[PDB]
Amino acid sequence: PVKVCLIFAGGTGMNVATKLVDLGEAVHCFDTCDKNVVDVHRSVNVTLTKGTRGNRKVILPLVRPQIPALMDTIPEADFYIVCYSLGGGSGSVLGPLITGQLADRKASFVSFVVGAMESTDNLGNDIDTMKTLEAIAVNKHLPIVVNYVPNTQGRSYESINDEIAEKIRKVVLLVNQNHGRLDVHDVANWVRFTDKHNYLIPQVCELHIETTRKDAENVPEAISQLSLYLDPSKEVAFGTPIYRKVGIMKVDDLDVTDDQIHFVINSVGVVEIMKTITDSKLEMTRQQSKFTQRNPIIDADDNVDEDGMVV
Amino acid sequence: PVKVCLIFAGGTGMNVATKLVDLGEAVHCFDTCDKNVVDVHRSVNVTLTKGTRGNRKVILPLVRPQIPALMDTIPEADFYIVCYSLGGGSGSVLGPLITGQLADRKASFVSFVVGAMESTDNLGNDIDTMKTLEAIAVNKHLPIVVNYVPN
Ligand SMILES: Nc1nc2c(ncn2[C@@H]2O[C@H](COP(=O)(O)OP(=O)(O)O)[C@@H](O)[C@H]2O)c(=O)[nH]1
Ligand SMILES: Nc1nc2c(ncn2[C@@H]2O[C@H](COP(=O)(O)OP(=O)(O)O)[C@@H](O)[C@H]2O)c(=O)[nH]1
Ligand SMILES: [Mg+2]
Ligand SMILES: [Mg+2]
Repeated sequence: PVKVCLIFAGGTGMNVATKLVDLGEAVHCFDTCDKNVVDVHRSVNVTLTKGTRGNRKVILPLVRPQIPALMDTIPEADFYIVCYSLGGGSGSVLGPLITGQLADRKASFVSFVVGAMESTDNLGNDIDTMKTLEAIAVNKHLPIVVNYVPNTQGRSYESINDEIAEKIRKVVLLVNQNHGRLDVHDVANWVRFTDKHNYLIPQVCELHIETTRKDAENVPEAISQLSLYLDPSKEVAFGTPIYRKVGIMKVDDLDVTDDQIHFVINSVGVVEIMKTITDSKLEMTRQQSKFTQRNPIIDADDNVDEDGMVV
Repeated sequence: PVKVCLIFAGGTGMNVATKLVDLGEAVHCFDTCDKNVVDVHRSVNVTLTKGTRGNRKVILPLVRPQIPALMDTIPEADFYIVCYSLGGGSGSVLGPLITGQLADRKASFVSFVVGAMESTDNLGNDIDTMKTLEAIAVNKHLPIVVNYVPN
């Protein structure tokens, strides 16, 4: 198995992938067409589904039978990262289907998902995709751990994509197997926390990636925590998580970007996130909903034929 | 399927087509006679209905049975553009009939339609043709999306 396999789906996933092409063979991209394929993608894996050239209900029956074929192109790995938009038609279908397959592999993985906010279609898709991940968490009895990134009004997709790529790199660093005290089994039991803590409920959880003790301590109701420290003198057993582990980073590890990084999983935060999306959409729809069309310009007097022709 | 097929109907459609002849094979023109056919049209498709050499009620029964024949000359495309005057007799009949057929293809398309303003005949035709498009939108359960340009 490789150390980590990175999986990207849909346009948003393709776009984020462009920022991670230096990871090469470890990167696997999937989409239903080539609208988002650019030259830099030659450096990574790209697979497009057949017969599929925004509506998830339409895309699902077309792509479902192809999933096994997609999975054969994804090597066995010690950890996976999955990335896509919750709000489109392709990423939000391919992403969760592949995620279900990773759960069947008994894999350790996290996802980076975008809350798209443009339209009621985006918002509806966001809701259905979050519900999808919840259903998968239940059906596979496994936490589905996601770093949720909302497209906040006024912020460029470029900016958001940059932030996501930088977080993905921290996870790639986390799982690089080069830290003192930190095992592949330690990582597995961090993210698959219900395996050994059977009294906990598998569900959609959030991943919070923080670079200070203060920010990490402020994650509410933390369930499972992993901390990396460059200066082992700064290690402090803070917070109240059920599961906690620490790794010591190496100063000659060129990928070490920060002095300490905390990866905190909780789940009592997704609620609000969803509420904000529902409330925001409601307000927007209310302004556009409150409509009142005018009366028909044609009366029962006009002679209209079967094609609606009035001659 | 081609990327886009452009369809023009009636005199106004023929006239607009002359400005788009560089698009060649993608352009398909239809009329009931040749009053608006000029040399540059050789570069595109032109089809004239049979037995039809301003009154829409008169033109409709003549052209309706020929529509299937017209549609066979229009390739399957990923998108269509339709263009005609709302206010004459030929464009405002051929245009919407072809539009109905495109709806049956489950096609994606938009139209460019002209609001003719010369006479009460033009204005009456404009009204009846807009109503036609509304009836089609309802019957085919599809938005009929038009860029409206008043003279
Ligand atoms: N953060 C971010 N959001 C995007 C990007 N592209 C599109 N979006 C938003 O995500 C939604 C889904 O787009 P996309 O991922 O391309 O859809 P898909 O290809 O069907 O999976 C769009 O409607 C936008 O609101 C991107 O590059 N970054
Ligand atoms: N914008 C524009 N309007 C036109 C043109 N030719 C005619 N019209 C107006 O549109 C009406 C219909 O003309 P036309 O399209 O030739 O009728 P049709 O051949 O029966 O479809 C005329 O009565 C004019 O008011 C044109 O080239 N451009
Ligand atoms: Mg797409
Ligand atoms: Mg004419």
